[PDB]
Parts: sequence; structure tokens; C-alpha cells
Amino acid sequence: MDIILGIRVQDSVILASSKAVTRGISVLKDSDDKTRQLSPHTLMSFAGEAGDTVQFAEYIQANIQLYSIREDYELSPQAVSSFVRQELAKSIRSRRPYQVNVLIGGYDKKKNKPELYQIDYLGTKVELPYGAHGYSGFYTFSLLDHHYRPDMTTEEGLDLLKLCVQELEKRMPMDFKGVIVKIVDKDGIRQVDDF
Amino acid sequence: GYDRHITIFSPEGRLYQVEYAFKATNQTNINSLAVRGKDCTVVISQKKVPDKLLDPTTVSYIFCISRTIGMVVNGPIPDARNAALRAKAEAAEFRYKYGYDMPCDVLAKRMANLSQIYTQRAYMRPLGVILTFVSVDEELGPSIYKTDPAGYYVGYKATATGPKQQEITTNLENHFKKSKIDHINEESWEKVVEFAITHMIDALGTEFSKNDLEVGVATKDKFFTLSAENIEERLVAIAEQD
Amino acid sequence: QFNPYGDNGGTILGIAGEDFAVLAGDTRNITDYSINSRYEPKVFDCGDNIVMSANGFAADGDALVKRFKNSVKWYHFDHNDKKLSINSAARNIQHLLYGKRFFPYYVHTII
Amino acid sequence: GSRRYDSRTTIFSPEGRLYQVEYALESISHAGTAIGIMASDGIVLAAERKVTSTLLEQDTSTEKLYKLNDKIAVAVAGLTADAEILINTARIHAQNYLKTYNEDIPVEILVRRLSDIKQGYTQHGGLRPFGVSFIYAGYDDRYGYQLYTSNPSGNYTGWKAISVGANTSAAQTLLQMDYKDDMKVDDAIELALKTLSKTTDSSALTYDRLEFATIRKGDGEVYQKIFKPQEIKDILVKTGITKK
Amino acid sequence: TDRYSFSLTTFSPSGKLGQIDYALTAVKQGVTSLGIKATNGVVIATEKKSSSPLAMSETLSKVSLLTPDIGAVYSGMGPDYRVLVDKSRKVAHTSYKRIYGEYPPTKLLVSEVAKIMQEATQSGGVRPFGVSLLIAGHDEFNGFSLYQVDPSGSYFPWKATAIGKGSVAAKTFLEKRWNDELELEDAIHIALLTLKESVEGEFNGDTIELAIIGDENPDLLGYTGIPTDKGPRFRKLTSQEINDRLEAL
Amino acid sequence: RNNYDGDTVTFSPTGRLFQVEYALEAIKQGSVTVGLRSNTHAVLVALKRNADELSSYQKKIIKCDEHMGLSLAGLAPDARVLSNYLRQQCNYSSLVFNRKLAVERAGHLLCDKAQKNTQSYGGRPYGVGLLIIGYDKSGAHLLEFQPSGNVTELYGTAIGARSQGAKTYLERTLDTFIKIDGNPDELIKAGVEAISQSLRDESLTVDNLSIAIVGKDTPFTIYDGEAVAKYI
Amino acid sequence: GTGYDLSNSVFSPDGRNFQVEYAVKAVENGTTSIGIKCNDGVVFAVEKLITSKLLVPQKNVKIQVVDRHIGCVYSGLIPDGRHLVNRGREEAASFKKLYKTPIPIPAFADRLGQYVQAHTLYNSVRPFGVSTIFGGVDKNGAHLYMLEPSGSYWGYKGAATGKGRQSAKAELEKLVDHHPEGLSAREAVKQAAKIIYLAHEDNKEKDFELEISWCSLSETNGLHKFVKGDLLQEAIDFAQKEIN
Amino acid sequence: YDRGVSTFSPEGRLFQVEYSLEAIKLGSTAIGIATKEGVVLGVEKRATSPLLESDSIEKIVEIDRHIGCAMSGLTADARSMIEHARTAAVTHNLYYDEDINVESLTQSVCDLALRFGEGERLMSRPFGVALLIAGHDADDGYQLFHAEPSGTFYRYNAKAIGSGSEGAQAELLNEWHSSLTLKEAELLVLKILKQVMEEKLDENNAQLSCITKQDGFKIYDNEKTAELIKELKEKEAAES
Amino acid sequence: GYDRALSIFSPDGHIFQVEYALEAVKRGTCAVGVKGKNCVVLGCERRSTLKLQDTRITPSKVSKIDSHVVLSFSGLNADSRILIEKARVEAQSHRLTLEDPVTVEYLTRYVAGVQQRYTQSGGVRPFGVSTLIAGFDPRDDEPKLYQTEPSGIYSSWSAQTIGRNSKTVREFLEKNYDRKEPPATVEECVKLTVRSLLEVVQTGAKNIEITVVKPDSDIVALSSEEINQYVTQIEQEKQEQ
Ligand SMILES: [Mg+2]
Repeated sequence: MDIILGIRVQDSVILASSKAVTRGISVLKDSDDKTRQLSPHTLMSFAGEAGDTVQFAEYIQANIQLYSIREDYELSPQAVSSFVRQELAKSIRSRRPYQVNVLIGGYDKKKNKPELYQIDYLGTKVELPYGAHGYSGFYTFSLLDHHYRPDMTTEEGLDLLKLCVQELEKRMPMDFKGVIVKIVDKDGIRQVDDF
Repeated sequence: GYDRHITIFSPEGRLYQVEYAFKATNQTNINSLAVRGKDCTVVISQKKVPDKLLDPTTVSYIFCISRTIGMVVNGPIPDARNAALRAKAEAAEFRYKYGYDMPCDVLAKRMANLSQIYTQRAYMRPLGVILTFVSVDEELGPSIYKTDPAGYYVGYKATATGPKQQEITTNLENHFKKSKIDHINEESWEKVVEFAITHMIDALGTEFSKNDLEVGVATKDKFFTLSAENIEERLVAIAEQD
Repeated sequence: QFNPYGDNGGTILGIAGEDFAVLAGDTRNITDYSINSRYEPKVFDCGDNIVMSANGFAADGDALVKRFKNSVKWYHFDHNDKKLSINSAARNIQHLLYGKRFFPYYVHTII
Repeated sequence: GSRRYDSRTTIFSPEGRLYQVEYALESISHAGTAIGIMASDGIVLAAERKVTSTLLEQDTSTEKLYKLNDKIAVAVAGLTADAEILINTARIHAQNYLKTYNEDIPVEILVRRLSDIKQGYTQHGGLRPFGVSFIYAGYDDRYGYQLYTSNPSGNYTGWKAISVGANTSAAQTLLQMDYKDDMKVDDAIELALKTLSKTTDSSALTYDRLEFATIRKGDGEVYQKIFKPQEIKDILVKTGITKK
Repeated sequence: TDRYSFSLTTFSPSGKLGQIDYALTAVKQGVTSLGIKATNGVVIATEKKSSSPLAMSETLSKVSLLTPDIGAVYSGMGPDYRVLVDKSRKVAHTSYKRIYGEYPPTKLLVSEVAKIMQEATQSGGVRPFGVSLLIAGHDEFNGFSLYQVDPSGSYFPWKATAIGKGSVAAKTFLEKRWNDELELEDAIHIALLTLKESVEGEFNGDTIELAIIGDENPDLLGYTGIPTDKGPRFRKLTSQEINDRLEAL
Repeated sequence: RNNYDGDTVTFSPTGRLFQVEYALEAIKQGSVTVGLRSNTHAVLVALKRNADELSSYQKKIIKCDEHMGLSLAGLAPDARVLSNYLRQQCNYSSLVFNRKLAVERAGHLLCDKAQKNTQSYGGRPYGVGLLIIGYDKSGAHLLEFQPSGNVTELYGTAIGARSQGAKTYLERTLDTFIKIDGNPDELIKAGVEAISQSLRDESLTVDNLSIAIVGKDTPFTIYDGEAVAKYI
Repeated sequence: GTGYDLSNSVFSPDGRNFQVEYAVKAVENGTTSIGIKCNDGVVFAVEKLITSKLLVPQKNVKIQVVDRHIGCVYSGLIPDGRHLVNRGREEAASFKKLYKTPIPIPAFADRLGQYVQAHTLYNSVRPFGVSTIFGGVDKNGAHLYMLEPSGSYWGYKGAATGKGRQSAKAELEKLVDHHPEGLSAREAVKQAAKIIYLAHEDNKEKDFELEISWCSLSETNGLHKFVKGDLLQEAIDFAQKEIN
Repeated sequence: YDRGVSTFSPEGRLFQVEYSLEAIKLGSTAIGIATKEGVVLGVEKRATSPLLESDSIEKIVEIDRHIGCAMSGLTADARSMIEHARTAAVTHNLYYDEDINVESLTQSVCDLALRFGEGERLMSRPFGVALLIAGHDADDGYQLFHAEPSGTFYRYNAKAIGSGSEGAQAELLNEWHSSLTLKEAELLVLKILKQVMEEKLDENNAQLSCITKQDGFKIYDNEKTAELIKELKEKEAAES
Repeated sequence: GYDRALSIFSPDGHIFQVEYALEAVKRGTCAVGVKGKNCVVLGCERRSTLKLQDTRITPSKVSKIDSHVVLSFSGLNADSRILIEKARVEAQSHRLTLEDPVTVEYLTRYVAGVQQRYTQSGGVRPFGVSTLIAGFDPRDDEPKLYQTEPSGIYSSWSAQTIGRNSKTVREFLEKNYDRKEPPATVEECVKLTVRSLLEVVQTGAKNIEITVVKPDSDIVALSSEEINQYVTQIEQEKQEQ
């Protein structure tokens, strides 16, 4: 149902998250922000079962912020993605598994590099130039396969995301009420005003 | 100070509680000996019944652990029955888990390991008993195995336990030095009982009536204890012996 | 498979007046199409001027009535024989019932 | 009951000191001297074997220096068996961090976990503390080369050069005298060997009486070398402590 | 009702662990046992001091097989050694053979026994073990090795050593008689010569216990048909072999 | 001085359990309470102690069931614990068996509950003595309970400070009060005379008096305050 | 050394457990209680010290019943006796549940003995302060047993414990010497009444109340019943006539 | 250390209980007066330094809207009891839709007091704090209870605990009557506090609070307490 | 298993283990906390013989509990680590369940409750640690400084010291801290704190740490050069005599 999109360009990562929250035949919310800031340079968008999503995301955020306060050091995006993958891989074999899929976008200050990770409720992690969770992938991947260049600027990436969102609004059968777009780069995390 | 009350090391590297348990073994002032025959094993023990109000048939320090293993205890009867119950339980569990009757030496090693546990853990006190297991093992023949409060266990060609232990020990050693074999070369177990009683009266220097002795005989696939009438029969045959 | 529930019929009815209340119940206990008893009362005095009836599954109703009677006994024990108000009894019965939210009492209750 | 035999190992003295911690430090004071020195391009650990004999095989012996992972080592002073228990738990914690974050565990995190393990025994449980002091020599990207020490209290500190075990006062005075910040790893090797030869309780400092280790950058990676007896003899004859 | 949840072994103000030193005292009063490493095997020997001559000597087995390539001898309190041998045989399977399919190397098994003893010197309501062990083993990647394990849980590798009453004397002998070019038979000879001084009583195969970690014994395997399945390297010497090697002194 | 009073698991060389004796002494320093019975009723009278003139005379009689109750002398918390145990046992009898718990069985259960604390390390004997009255299928019953575990059925007794006065009073008045059947007021008056026989330099008032009555056709009832005014 | 008697389960240098012997001292300070094994059953008797006439007579029963065929009486700390009887009731219940037949007297004796002996193995528990005379009729006939705080128990032709245990024992001994053929049930009851009256001399300061129970194969059909009513008065009269 | 926490003295007392009472004797003074117009609780704040902000000295706490509490002794030990009482009151309101009786709240608090020893897990020692639990319910009206670590609790028309408690009790005995009014109770509490205080009584080292059936449990701010202190000064100044 | 009552009462009404923990606090390095007009300064004394100590990697006495709240201590550093870990976990938990960071008072109360539980639990000894917790409540500019003792007591302070020679520094603060006129600028507060430290340090800037906490989660520890600047200004104003 939910759209979770991510494009990693030359100098930043861009995350798009559908704004719609729907229970039954009612769109309860049209302005929902499906991301949590795990660290100043690491953002995580999430989608899946009701309640599981926000619970898991805020639990991960709590642990990452606790680490940052304990060590006075910001974990790399790779380490954060490994921690989240371990949590999901442990949850999948518990009594009630978290049914959450996440995209983790970070700017590693050490490597000075944008990293984008895709992890599903099973604990399947991959680093991708562009990733998508759920049925939205079935449209976006091929589109990016044609239009994505590794040396794209953030504005080019935003035009590409606009193209993807237009394709989802055209062909996807559910009205997800637009997307919230966020950019993670060396300067931190900002939100694109209007999209 | 406190190193004399729990099973920890004294500065001389000794466990005083174990020594005092060994001391407690002689509290009953009862002697016993065990000998091996050609195909049997006999245990003789003293039967001292001071009170006339006592039922003599219930005064016993010989226990039928399994159908093949008997155990005679030198020590207080509460610890004796504790060890006897544990040995019976262990033998039954062994037969259940491994499909064959527990060997005498294996039960001795088990009880010795439990004794070692008691000498190493401070919460449990040692048992003031010396256990002599007798059997006719299907793989070892007539077998005598003794275990003490210290956790030691060892097999014997013959053995004796009690206050006059050393005297009986010496007597048996001498007989085996004379006979040059490690057992009693007699076919019938009654004669081996006779030999054991004869050498016990020789070592202790006192005669025995039928109510002063306890005789346990282990033969292949059986362990039993003689009645007062059967003990009297052995005594009659000893009296007739020159 | 074992069904832990049953239906024992019956019917209860409570009406409040100006300075009085009434709780009535039929004295019939049935199983399927058989009459178990023609006089098996199901409206009970519980003390502190409170009458109670749980109608439906006779076993669950008896259990609930017993638990509530015990609850009033211990309320007297623990609060200097304070009179159990009708609303206090209602709340205590809400907690008694919801304690088995996942293995419910198959009874409708009226005090 | 049984409370009469309880030595009450985790109580305070009227001066605010833990009896068992102080007595275990006194125990460690009689252990073989160990030295760590942090140079600008490496770290060096040296230690004296208190247990030594003509018939003791040294090739297969590890008494004072231990690998925790591929970038952290420890010099131990005190009860070797308690040290091995703590070393096993530290290795396990390092591998746990690796499995969780897919990154090598920073040295200070491992040091703090092991020191917390030590401190637990000094506050609850009614058990004796670990009679072990550690010198951690490690490398991580965040802080570079790191040298730490931890005593039975659970306290850990960071040093440019430090010594634990026997004759810590003399060795610390010598290190404070002869340590300079810009020195290289070979200079640190020389200083460690000189301090151990001057504060030893034996007649001369021999190869069979020493353990040696260096964590250095030599190729873009850091190599952890536990010196073999022949390497120890060679480095000893190179600094002029032995002949042949 | 086990209320002894506190250490019975604590640091004295001098820094000593009293119970460990007293266990070492108990070891030093034990009958002498020694071990000698050769280039083609290891030998471990001890005296079978029997209290009564009525006792059967074969039951007093002081050398015990741990793995087909690892055996052990001791000095100290027999029963502690016996339960330690049982725990060691068990941990050789649970902690290694059931995980890797092969028996553990000598150093790993020795370190496990050392961990057991150290736990005995720190857990609640327990005394340390009153024994010191000499473990002689062979593994494919370390060759032959000889380790000594103390009540403290400390273990050290020895070219040759001895423990017990005559320990000091024996060690002097070994120091002046050991060389890295030694043969297994020469090591057995030196072991017999060293034990001959530490024993007051009779000196024959029945009064001495001696075992070796040498070559593989295919005849001691029990089955044939797997060329990779080598025989056991641990072999306990019989009384006849001990006497045959004694007669030529 | 005495190394055998450290805990309840230590016998003295004489064979004594000093901690149990100190619990008994905790009773003897507690306030006085008397109990007596006839063939139709049973009465507890309790002189409740006050901390001072501004204090409240502490509750000294506890109901355990409609047919059974007790009065206490000693550590009030331990009496709360034991009374709760007795309430739970009566409740268990009533619920599982539709059966009023016999007074003798309640005494047995209290004896067992108290002995469990006199043989195990850690913990202490209860510092209370209890007088238990009750009317059951066997008639009227009065029980005396001590921390030692000894529970005994009596026609009357008293516990607390100077209780021997009331004890001897009932010893003399036994043939009198045993035969007062069907007149609770006379039983209460006899008990009040008894508890007066065990007070020195004091006088019963409305605040320091507690009465409890149970018997044939009479549920266990407690009278406090003006309800006891009829008995001075 | 000294201090051996302060803790339970501690061996003194002479091999004794002084706490058990102090428990026996506590037993000896208790009221007298006896048991007589007759030809086809057992009789138990006990002296109840009437401290005052406020005690309700015929109440405050001391003899306890286990299962329907075992009778138990004890001297010493009455609460410990009740505890031991409860344990024995649990043992008999479990035995009946598993093996169907009621527990034989030797089996029950060993259950009680193992329990009491286990209470002498740890310093965290106190030994039992009772001596117990118990028994009854099983498929093998009549059995009488006495069990001491040590856990030691034996089978007796007659047993006695408490203050007046000496005289009683002596009197009992005469019985064994007087009739080697055995006593009948009612004869044993009357004899137990006489023996209790005789042993009361060691506690002659306070008045006493006799309490008798019996378990006879012919008189009670193997069940344990209190001797009450006319038979109790007959035994009391026999004892009183024997005193003057 | 040579005994046990649940060990009787030869006179029949619990050693740790008596020792905790001795520790409570060293605490700040806390006085309570129960009238027919309300109950008053006052405490000596007792600052250990002028730098300590006297506002953060919380010796009077609210158990429920109709029940307040004053602590004396090791006030750190009180915190757990305060939490237990707050949860007990709120839980009784939850289960029964009514306010908990003050005696019932005090009884639940005292259930904790003797919940110590070596066990099945308990506290190692008794509490070192005593409580004055003041409240109002419809059954017994206004009530003031004294709760000891001995598990026992009493009811008082007035009660003083803490350091100068002994001499305070006598004074209360002199100045308490059944027809005492709330304002007289406040002034009397302030008077006895000023008498037993080691410094000059002002609004910074003395805290006042009350429980009235109308407005529940209210702690008086510094200004109301200062005005009451000025009024007490005026009343006492006009006497000979 | 081990549940022995280590913290018990003495016949004079004392818990000797808690008082001995306070003694352990008395022998630790000195820590000072001063409330400004809009800031809180925490100063700390370092132990001497640091000639070979690596100040880069050694743990500092002032640990950050949350972006807005810091904690310093005096006593045994390992117990302080345990308390700081508990406090940080509780701060994150409070963020997670209440959607608002901890107040300085709530964090202080949690730490003091942990310490009290350790003085009331069997088988455990009290913390040989006393703490100074400083910061600003969320969306508030009023400084907060609290102090907790091993016993479990906690209280607010305009300024307070713990550790060795804390009586001297406390008397100095009582003499030179006017509640009517708190240090207006951050500079005045840091100067007062470094003077209070220098009264006992007797060395120089090398064994003195200073951390300033300003509202909206602004927390910065001064480097040794600013500390030396303050020390040189103090000694220059000292030279006039
Ligand atoms: Mg032991």
C-alpha cells in the first residue's frame, strides 16, 4: 500500500514517502511523515503493517541515539543498516515479527559518500543506487534503470523522483496523497518544501 | 578457625570435616569383612543389639541394592540408609538407561563421585559412612569395591572395615600370603562364609552366636542375606571343623 | 473437540424505582431441549443490599457470583466493614469479568 | 546458618575502600612487569614472565600477551586464569559487535565492557574480584592508536606509556623520564626493553624471560605481531642487552 | 538449601588467595608424578601407592585417557582428579568433537580443564581442586605437547616436569638429563630413573603406572576399513613392559 | 554471652530455641487480652493499648469469618499476616467444600504455619499470641496460639502483661461461666471482670475496651466504643 | 578447636553432630509417650500435662493418624511432630497413588527417616526436636518403630520416649521378659495405661491425662482407632488399681 | 553484622526495627494536627547550606487528592513507600470507583514495612523513615496516622515525629482540644516548629500543608506560610 | 543467589555501608557546579602524575546524559559508569514513551532512586559515587543543578561541590556566591568556577576541566587553552596582593 522510494545520487540520498494513511475505506491522514531521523546524517523511511512501522522505527531511533550519546560518535550508515538488519532478522523468528520494510539513507562522513540500503521484514539488506519497497518497485526500478546516472546532482535526482512519482500517480491504483521528500547529504537532513 | 567446620582447605592442605566423618564411621563400633570365593562373594558384619526392646530382625547394616549388588555400611544407620536409597535409585536408573545391570565398580564410582561432591561443595556435609559393595559381575567375577567419605573408591581381593579393621586386614593378608592366591579356592559359598566367620573370630578373638553376625552372599545373578538359622548352620559346621 | 461452553437458558430482568429496585429471574435450568431443574434460582443476595444475577452459562454464572460474593467479603475485611456501594460493585464486577477477556464468562450480568 | 563463613567480598571499608579490590591490587603487584608504549606510528607491549624455568617450553607458551581480535591485544598482570576468562568474554564481545554493526569494535568500547564486567564483581554477587590488570593496545579509525589499562576495580584509563605488575613505580619513573611524544615504534621498543631490564628482579633480561608484541602499520592495514622467541632474542641483541 | 552463594576463596591482605595456596600444599604432599616430552612422543608416569596390599592395583589407575591422543596424570587428591577427568572427557565431546567432528588439541582441552578449575576457585560455596595435573597430548598441527595445570587454573607447557613430594628433586634430575634430541624410549628410561628416586617401596610394573602418547596403534583401534581413521596414540604401558624395561638398568 | 540466640535453627545445649523464647517475651510485653467461653457463646475482651493520650487505642480484635475470630497480643504486623492466613483458609473451606472451617483445624493450620518459621534459616518466629474464638458444628471453642506452634483448646485464658491475674480469675470462675448458656451479656461481664483482674493502676474506659462475641445464633461481632459502655 | 556445636551438619572431632544431640535433649524434656507391639497389632499411649483445669479435657489430641492404618505419637516439640506427621501423610498419599496398596510400615518408616536425616545435612535447617513412636498393621503383620532426631530409626517390641522414658523402658522390658508369646490387644492397652501412670512419676508436679490409641488386626480390623469410652476407663482403672 | 535482619532481641524486639527508629529520631521534625475542620501537616525543611535551594526540600507529598503525607528520617527510603501508596490509592479508585479509606491506605503502606529479611525477594533492611499520613474520607472523617517501619501504625489527634518530637508531643498534649479549629492548628504547628527548630523559623525552612474535605490536599506556598508566621509572631508577642 | 543484607542499621541508627560510600566519595576528585543567570558550569579536578596519561582518550569526569543534560561525579569511576549508563537508557526511554526529553529533576530523581535501591537491596553495596546533574529543561532557560548522594537523597543547589576538599570549595562558594546577583555572563560563571577549583587544585589549568551548559541543548567543554586563559587572569588578579 505505502510507497517507500529512495535514490542515491553523487552527493546525497533522497527519500520519498507517501503521505497517505488509510484504514478501511477511509484515508485517515494525508500528511503523514513515514521517516525517522536515526542520526544527524542517517534517515530511515518505513512501510508495512499498522503500528509495527512506527514502533520499530522509534525503537531503532532510540537505540541509535543512545549509541550516539554513549560514544559521542555518529554510527556510519552501514553500521546502522547492519543493526537494523540484525533486529529484523531476529524479529522474523519471534512470536510476533515486525512486518516493516525500511529504506536507510545516510551520508558517511568518513568516506564522504552517500549510501542507500533496502531492508525487508525478513532481514534482507542490499545497498542500491535506487531502491523501492512494495508494489511501487514494480514501476520505479525499470524507470530508474533507464534514467538513473551515477553522477547525477541532487536537482537531477529530484527531477527523477518527480518522474517516478508521476508514474506511480498515473498507473498505481491507490491514491497515496503525494510524497514527502527528504535529502541527506554532508550538511545533514532537509525536507523538500513542495513536491 | 572456620576452616574446621566446612569442607575447605586448612593451611596444611587438609579437609578436617572429611577426617571427622571418617571418625564418625566408627561410631557404631561394628566390624565387617568381605572375601571373594571361586564364584561368590561373602560379607560378614557384626550385629550388636544392646536393647532388649529392639526387634532384632530390623537391625541391619547390609542392604540389597539390586538383584546382583549388595552393600554393607560402616557408619551411622541414617547415613547408611541415605547411601543405600541413593545406590538403589542409581542402580535402577542405570538398568533403565543402558539396558544392563549396573556393575558393582560403576556403582562404587558413582557413590564415590557423590562423596567427592560433598567434600568440595560447602552446603552439603560428608556422609559418615564407608560403603562396601559386593557382587558377582558378569564381566569381572566376584568383586568387592569400597568407597569412603573422602570420595576414594577401590577394588579389593578382600577387605575389612571398622575399629579392628587393621587386625582383620593383617589376618587376611597373611592367609593370602600362605595360600598364594587372591581368593578362597572353594566351590560352595557356604564354605566361604565359614572361612570368613572363622577368620573374623580369629582376628577379633571372640566367639559368635547366630544372633551376633550378619552374612550376605553374592552369587552370579543373585544377592541374598543369610537368616539366623542358616548362620547357626555355618557356626555348627565351623565348630565341627578342626 | 471439547466445547468449554454451554447454554442453560433462563432469563433475568432488573427494574429500578424511586427508592427500590427489583431483580427477577426464572427458576428454570435447561440443557438443549431437556429441563434440568424447574427450581434452580439464579438471582442471589450478595450482602450490602445488592442483588446479582449472571444468566447464560450456568457454570460461568455460578463462578462469577461466587467471585463477587468473595469480593464483597474481602472488601469488608479490608475496609472496616465499609458498605459496598452499587457503583463500586459494578466496577469491581467489570474487573472480574474483564479478567477473563480472552476466556470470557458466557453470561449477561445484572446487579 | 551459612552467613558466618561469608567473607563479604563487596563491602566498603570505613575509609571508603573495597577490601578485596585493594588486596587483589596487592596480588597484582607481585606479578611480572608489563609495559605498554604508544608511539606515533605504532604500539608496543612488553612483559616479563614471572614463571620461568630451564624446562619450560617458550615456543608454545602464552602467559602475558593475548590477542583479542585482529587489532587489539592485551598484556595481563596477575592470575592468568581469571585473565583468560576475561579475555574469552572480551573476544566474544568483539565478535558480537562485529556481527551487529559489521565494523571492528572500537578499542574503548571493548575496554569499557570488560571493565564493567570487572566492576560487577565488586558491587554484587558476593564473589571475589578478578585478580587481573590489563593493558589494552589497539587501533581503530576513530582514535587511531590507543593504550588503556584496567584494574580489578573496573577503572580504566588511557596512557601514552604505562606499566602494570611488579615495580610499577620504578618503571613509571623511567618511562616518564625517557618518553617523548614524537618517538617512533622502534624507539618505543628500545625504551620498553630498557625499562624492563632496569626494573627486572632477575639477574639479566633474556629472551626466554620476555614476551613481546607490536601493533603497527607495516600495507594500508595495521599488523599485530606477537614476537616469537627468536625475534625476541634478535631484538634484544639489537638494542645491546645481549650478545651473540 | 544451598545458601553458600559467596566466594570461599578470597584475597588476603598480603595478596594471597589462601585456598589456592592450601590446595597447592595438598598437591605438594601428593605422590610424585612426572612427564617428559620427546621428539616422537610424550611419557607420563607416577607411583601407585596402595594403602592395603589387599587392594587390587589395576583399579588404582592414576593415568587416564582423555582423548585417543591425550592422557593425564596427577598429584594430589585422587577423587578431585577423577571427577576432573570425567568433566574433561565430557567437555572434549560437548565443546569440540560434537562441533568439529575431531577431538580437541592438547592446548584447548588443557585450557578447558583450567577454566573448570578457575571456576572452582571463584564460584560460590566451593573449594579449589586439590590436584595438579600433567596432560600429555598430540594433535596434528601442534605435534606433541605436555602441560601442567595447577589448582589456581594456571597451566604451563613443559618440555619435562614433575609434581608432588619429590618434585624438586625430580626436576633437578630432569633439568640435567633432558635434551631436545631425546627419543621416546630414552624418555621412558629417564622417567623410570627419575621415579626410582621418589619411591621408597617396591619398584616394579605393579607399583608404577606409566603411559605414553606416541605413534598411532592401529591394533588398538577395534575396527579396520577406514585408512584415514588412525589408531589411538595414548597407550598405557603394561606391567610386563615396565618390568622388561626395568630389568636393563 | 549466649551464642545460641543468633537464629531459629540453633538448638541450645539445654535443647532450647531462644528466638522462640524472645518471641514469647515479645508477647509478654504486649497488651493484655482475655478469652472465655460457655457451651453456647465465646467472648474475647481486649484492653487496647495507646501510644499516649492523643493516640488511638490500637485495633486488637480481628474477624476471620462469620463464625470465627481472634484477638492478638504482640507484634500487630505478624498478627495481620496470621489472621490473613486464617481468613484465606476459612475462605478456601467455604468455597471449595461449602463447609465452615472447624476451629480445631484452624488451630492446626496456624500451628503448622508458625512451625514453618521456627525450623528454617532466615526469618523469625511470629511475635504474637492469638486467642481464637469460634462456634462451629462442635459447639463453642476457644484456642490459645503461641509462636512456639503450640495451639491448645481452653475454656478460658488470657495473654499479655499481667495476664496471670485474669488466668487465675477464670480458674476460679470456671464452674460459674461455663454454665452461662444463652446469656451473652453475662459472659461478657465475666470476661470484663477477668480482664480487670489483670490490670494494675488502670481502669477500663470506652476507648480502651474491645469486645467480641460469637456463638449459637450469633455471628462473630465486635463491639467498640459506646457499644461497650454497658460494661463500664 | 571449638565452636562445633553452633551450626548444624558440622562434624565434631569425635564424629558427632552436636546440634542433633541438643535436639535429643529437647526431646528428653518432653512428655512421656510409649508404644507396645502386641501379637497382632500395636498400641500407642501418651501423657498429656494438664497445666490448668481451664484446658478442655479429651481435646488437645496428641496421637496422630497417617493414612488409615498408621499411628504416630511423639515426644518433644509438638509442632515439629505435627510437621513430621504432615510429611509422612504426603508420603503415604503419594505411595498409595502410585502403588495402589497402602504404604507398608517399613516403607513409611524409611520415608520419615530419610526426611529427618536430610534435616541433618545442612546448616540452613534445624534438626527435628521430636522422637517418634509409630506403626501399625500391613500385609506382613504388626510393626512398631521409633525414630530419633538423628534420623536413626529401628523396629521395637516396645518403645518409649520423653521424661519418664527410663522407668517406662524398664517396665516395657519386663513385659518383653514376662510374656515372650506376646500380649493381646486389650492387654497391651491396659499395660500401656499402667506404664503411662508409672512414668508420670517423673512429672508428678502437674496432673496428667492419659491418651491411648491402637491398631489391631482383630480388634480394629487393621485400622487405627483411639481407645475411648468404656475401654479407656477400663485401662485407666487397671492402672489406678496397679498404683495402690 | 553478628546476627540477622529478622533477629529478636532478648527483650522481644526486632533489632533492625529499633535501630531504624533511632535513625528516624535524627530526621527533620514533622508535626500533624487533626481537627474537625481539616488536618494540618508541617515540616522543618532544614537546609544544610545557604546554597541549597530550600524549594527542592520535599518532605510533604500528595498520596491522593484527599490524602497527604509527611516524611521524617531517611527520606530516600520514603520514595518507594510514596509510590506504593499512590499506586494503591489509584488502583483502589480503578477497581471500586471511589476514594480509598485513609486507614486502608496506611495499612497497605505498612504492609511494606516488615517486608524485609533474607528470602521470595525482599528488601535487605527496614525503612529508616516514618510517615504522617493525613487524609479525609466519608467513613471516619479527618484522620492522621503515624506509620513506623515496625509495620505498626497508630491514629493520632496530633503527632510529632523526628528530632524534637518528644518535647513536641508533650506540648501538643497541652494545647490540643477536641474543638480546635484549622487556623489554630496551623498556628500551633508553626509555634511548635519554631520551638523545636535550631534556627529562627521562617517560610524558607518550614513548610505547611493541609487536608480539607472541601479543597483536598494543598501545600501552602511561601507567602501563606509567611503570613501565618507573622500572625503567630503577633499573637505570641501580646502575652505575658 | 547472593542476597546477604550488606546495608543494615547500627544500634546508633546508622547504615554504615552508605556512610562508607560517602567516605569513598570524599576521596575522589573534586567536582563543582555553579548556576549562572542563563547557564550552568561544571568544573572538575584531575588527578596528578598525568605526565604519561593520554588526555585524548581518557574518560572525562563530565558525561553527557542527553543533548541537554550532563552529569559529573565524585568517587569510584566504575560505579559512575554504571549509573551514567542507566541514566542515558532512562533518558532515551522517556523520550520514547513521553515524546519529551527528561527534565533535569526527573533524571536526578531516577539516578537517586537507583542509588537508594542499591542501599536497600540485599547482596549489593551502595555506589561509592555522588553526582552533580546539570542542564536545562526542554524549552526552558532557567538553569537546573541537582546533587545526589549515595544514600538516595537529591536536592537542588545554586552552587555545590563534591569530592576531596569539597568543604573548602563549598565555604568559598557560600562566601562568594550571591543569590541576588548570580553570574550574569557565561564568562563570570566560568571564572567563579575556575577560582573555586583553583582554591584546592594548587596546580594549574592542566588538572582542571570546565564544561558549560547553555539552553537549547548547547553543551561545550572548554579546551585546556581557555582554562589556561581563565587561570592566567585569576593569577594576574592575584598578583596585586
Ligand atoms: Mg561440605
